[PDB]
Amino acid sequence: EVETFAFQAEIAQLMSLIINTFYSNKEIFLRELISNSSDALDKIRYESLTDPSKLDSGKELHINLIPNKQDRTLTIVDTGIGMTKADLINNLGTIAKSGTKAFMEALQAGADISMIGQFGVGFYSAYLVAEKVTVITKHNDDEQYAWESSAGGSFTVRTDTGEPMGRGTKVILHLKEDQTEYLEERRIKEIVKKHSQFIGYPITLFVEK
Ligand SMILES: CCN1C(=O)CSC1=S
Repeated sequence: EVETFAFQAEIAQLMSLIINTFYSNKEIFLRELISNSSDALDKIRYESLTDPSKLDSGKELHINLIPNKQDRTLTIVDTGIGMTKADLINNLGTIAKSGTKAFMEALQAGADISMIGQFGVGFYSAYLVAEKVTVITKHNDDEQYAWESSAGGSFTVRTDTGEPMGRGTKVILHLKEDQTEYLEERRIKEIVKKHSQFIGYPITLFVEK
């Protein structure tokens, strides 16, 4: 059972802008996703202070970066609070609507794409480098879901039958054919050092075989 949904018009417009605009400083996508993971980690950590049983699905709070040249994917894994089915279909898009409006206004007034995270919609910068994004997520209060979109106005959600994650989010970037530099260890190290050096959680960059 795979459900297909339309993005709101404003969100679709934003992802077309990201895909079609000429903008060479694509590497900021990593900083935005790592920032999202850190936010999700902060949330489950704060919740656990008043309800320790929220860490029963995994006490480790961390971020893993996993390149795979064979599949041509870069995966950003966190053990943060995760997302419910309602988040995937409703809540994230509701919030993103006003952040997109503000970002798009700032752009025509002289801002640039690197400022996207100041507007709360840094996730869609993934389409600077990815032709398709698959998101696996598990929240304590819901089932494990796979979200997916190749842009083009629509996204899918299904119950995920793969390996159980426990709790957290896995963002799988299926990289565009000319963006495989973001599979290289030295390139990923450089970007993390430059843009994410003070994240308050361990970032482990896996190496490939
Ligand atoms: C975690 C992945 N993601 C967002 O951050 C906004 S929509 C979506 S799926």
